[PDB]
Amino acid sequence: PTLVSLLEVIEPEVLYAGYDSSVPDSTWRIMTTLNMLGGRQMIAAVKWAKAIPGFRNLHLDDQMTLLQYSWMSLMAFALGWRSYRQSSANLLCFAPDLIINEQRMTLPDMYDQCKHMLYVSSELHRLQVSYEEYLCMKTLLLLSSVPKDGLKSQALFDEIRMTYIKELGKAIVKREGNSSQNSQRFYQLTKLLDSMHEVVENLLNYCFQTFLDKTMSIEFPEMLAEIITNQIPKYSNGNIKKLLFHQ
Amino acid sequence: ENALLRYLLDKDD
Ligand SMILES: CC(C)[C@H](NC(=O)C(C)(F)F)[C@H](Oc1ccc2c(cnn2-c2ccc(=O)n(C)c2)c1)c1ccccc1
Repeated sequence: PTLVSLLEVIEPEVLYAGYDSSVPDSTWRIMTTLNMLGGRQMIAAVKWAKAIPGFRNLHLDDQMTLLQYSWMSLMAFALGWRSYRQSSANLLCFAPDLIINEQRMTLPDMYDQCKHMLYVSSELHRLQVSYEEYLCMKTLLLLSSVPKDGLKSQALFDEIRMTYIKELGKAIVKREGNSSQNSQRFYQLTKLLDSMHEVVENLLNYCFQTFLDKTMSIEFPEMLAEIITNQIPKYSNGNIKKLLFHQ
Repeated sequence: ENALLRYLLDKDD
């Protein structure tokens, strides 16, 4: 079995938001529903990560660390892919029953939070990213940040990350290209991977502010509330090394 | 500290 075929079989199933479309829309209502959906998607992301070849061989503490750092990049990247596959238009497909269409984008403060996620689906469409490249890229996003002091199984992590970089290369070679076009493709895709750090920085700014300001009455499920409570002091103390492919 | 995440990683799927 090829490695990308093993990343393929563990793709999470499609989750529904449980969004009642008979009731009118509001930014608060959509944000609340998406936070509850995000918690369920994160629980599914943990089950997904545990099935990635090599991940369960890392120290349990490193498994927790990597999931705590990358959760938002995994969410935004999986959302970008689902949006890119469902429409050729500017729509965020959070769930089949909750798509942020052009009318929903006009809701107060909806666009400013949606725009960073729209960048992901725009880039995947502009770069015409394949299913195999996406799978390798999403696994690389789980391995895109480490603590500034490193991991307990750092040597093993460096070996695993290298293996999935090699996998991305193999997926690229399949796209009917020559050495010069494949050099351009690897560069373009690793640039999109690099840009995910800036996408996440912007989404986490909204996330952390919305979570800390209790007067907004924005509910976060236990799974997200726990990750956010862990992540805020780590960003505060500079405890993060964001891995980059380019400088 | 991160009780839920630890449980999901520790439990058998
Ligand atoms: C994760 C939350 C903390 C966020 N909320 C905030 O920060 C906010 C707005 F309260 F401040 C939330 O983020 C996402 C991100 C992805 C999401 C979801 C729900 N489902 N999906 C996915 C995931 C994988 C997948 O494959 N598909 C098809 C959909 C929620 C958010 C962000 C912007 C606007 C609303 C909600």
